[PDB]
Amino acid sequence: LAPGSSRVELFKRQSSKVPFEKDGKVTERVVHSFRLPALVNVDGVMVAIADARYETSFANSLIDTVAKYSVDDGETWETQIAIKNSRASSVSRVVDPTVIVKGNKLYVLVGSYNSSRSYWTSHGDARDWDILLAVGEVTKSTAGGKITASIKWGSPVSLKEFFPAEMEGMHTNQFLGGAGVAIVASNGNLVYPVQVTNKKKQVFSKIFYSEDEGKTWKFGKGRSAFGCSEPVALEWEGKLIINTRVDYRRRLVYESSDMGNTWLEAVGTLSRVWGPSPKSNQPGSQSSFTAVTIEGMRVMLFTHPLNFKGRWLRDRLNLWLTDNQRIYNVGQVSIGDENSAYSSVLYKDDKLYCLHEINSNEVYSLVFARLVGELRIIKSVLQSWKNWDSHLSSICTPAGCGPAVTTVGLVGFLSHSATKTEWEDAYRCVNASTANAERVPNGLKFAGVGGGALWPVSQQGQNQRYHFANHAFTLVASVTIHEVPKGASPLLGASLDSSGGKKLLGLSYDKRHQWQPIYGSTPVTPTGSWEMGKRYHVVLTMANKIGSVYIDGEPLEGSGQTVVPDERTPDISHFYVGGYKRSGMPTDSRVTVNNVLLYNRQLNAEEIRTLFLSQDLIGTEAH
Ligand SMILES: CC(=O)N[C@H]1[C@H]([C@H](O)[C@H](O)CO)O[C@@](O[C@H]2[C@@H](O)[C@@H](CO)O[C@@H](O[C@H]3[C@H](O)[C@@H](O)[C@@H](O)O[C@@H]3CO)[C@@H]2O)(C(=O)O)C[C@@H]1O
Repeated sequence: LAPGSSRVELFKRQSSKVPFEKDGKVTERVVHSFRLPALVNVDGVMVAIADARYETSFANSLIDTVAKYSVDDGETWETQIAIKNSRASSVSRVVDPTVIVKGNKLYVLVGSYNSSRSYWTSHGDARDWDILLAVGEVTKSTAGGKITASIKWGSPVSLKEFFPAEMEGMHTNQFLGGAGVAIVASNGNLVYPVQVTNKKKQVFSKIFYSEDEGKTWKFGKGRSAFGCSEPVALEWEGKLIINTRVDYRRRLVYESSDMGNTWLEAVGTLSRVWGPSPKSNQPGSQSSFTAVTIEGMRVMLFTHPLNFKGRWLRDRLNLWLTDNQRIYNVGQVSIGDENSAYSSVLYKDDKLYCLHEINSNEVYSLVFARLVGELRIIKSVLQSWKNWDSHLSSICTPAGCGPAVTTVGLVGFLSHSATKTEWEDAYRCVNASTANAERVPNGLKFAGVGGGALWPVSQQGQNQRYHFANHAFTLVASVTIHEVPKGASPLLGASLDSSGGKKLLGLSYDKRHQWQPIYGSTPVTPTGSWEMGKRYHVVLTMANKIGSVYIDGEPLEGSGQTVVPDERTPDISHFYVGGYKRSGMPTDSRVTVNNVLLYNRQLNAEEIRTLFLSQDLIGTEAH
């Protein structure tokens, strides 16, 4: 928890009681575990919805949906049962509540099971299953001098009549909400991302939405890949962004502009960025994923555990901030090495909160954290993004001012700031590591075997913010060569392996004063010419499996070659700059590199020309 932040145990395992109703009697009953947090704001009333697992944290056991609500931002709370299960057997349960706030209403979607002790995706059919929607109406009152609220929960209604028996290529089995908090779209539709099974026991995600305040429901025609569960969605620039759990794999993220009729993997931004464990080979998790406006900027907040422990332990709940370009790790929200899987982040009245799980020995509580320090960090980072974008956008570029320098898709920028071992991203998300470097205005001067800088791509590890580069990127830099090399030496490039020896796209320079652009593993043809001590502007672009190399705004002869040779998607290890930064590679690049920009798309000709013409205006030095 960041400085100034704090928490309390709000739903306290084996301690907190809830009003358990059975056969007309209500009794305050102790709950073993509380899971499945969903924290929302209903026009001033904070509401925390969760599972109340009465007897055990085992999934297939007696569970009702509990709600705690507060009109004083979490200082005090009232408790109720929002949805009771069928009471059919000792393991009857309403499960994985998924919440949408609209007006003064809470719409809560839960699966319902009567007697199965088996995990839901193992069921061969839906004999034990129903899908229920309950609506809580929140009413406020200023009775007695102080603010009060109450929530009246309606009886649950089954939505099973809206579930078709067939979908493309399949027979349906069951579905559940994706857990946590869903949305109202800008057109008013209630939108639940749902996880669905078929009769082959495959799981996949869909959009399940209502145009009439929840009276009827429809499925979008499209779907995610099989294997995608617990989807969580937000709306961004007219599209739904659907972020999915993939057990034992990297999280897939999709975009849909048509209420789920068509799904496109978000390969250029967020898909495959987040891994469920250090080696992305462990179970995944539910994630909070919301779009909020902080100091005038629309951004997304995302949480997921790092899960160093593995299996379902899911320690180290982390918070992430992104503007759909840059992806910043705000930090760890949970404390130390506690197990802390599911979470829900709420931004209300310019204050940030998180309701999340803590698990010791499979006994779960929900803690309620005030994210004071985290909001401070977020605001600072957003200020930096806004300030650098404004700086670049406002430069009067050379002819009357010509086209503005583009900041659309600008993800990272290495310029004047550097420490002894790192070249600092102006956007504060991903620094490059360095060796044998000396600080110069707006960049670094490198020399010697092992020299250079490494801007990690897959080397970022569990969370890969630059995964987009495997699909498209532009890498831009100003360079000056100080010594004619003995053979061919590297200057800039994207490497597929850790050494730099297997390149996707790169630029080297040689002893006959020629450039050596490298297109994948294609034979290298030297071309053009450069002069020692003269500064040049370099652009590397890749999109649609084609790589190009520009020197001083102009493509080298023969550029625009295929660099992705087959069906496999590249897995770039890193960008290398000014050398390989590998003592094991015997090359000695003696060069200065300044102002390295990374974009998540292939820049157009005008944008490249503008960067070339403005290369001496973009640096961070004076600031
Ligand atoms: C309806 C439902 O079950 N929802 C829970 C989901 C799903 O089970 C999951 O997405 C698979 O469909 O996941 C959560 O529950 C898991 C949690 O209870 C852990 C606690 O250790 O156990 C997981 O089951 C494991 C079990 O631990 C293993 O020993 C072995 O039996 O495999 C099962 C695989 O299911 C539960 O899946 C979750 O926390 O991830 C929570 C939802 O309530």
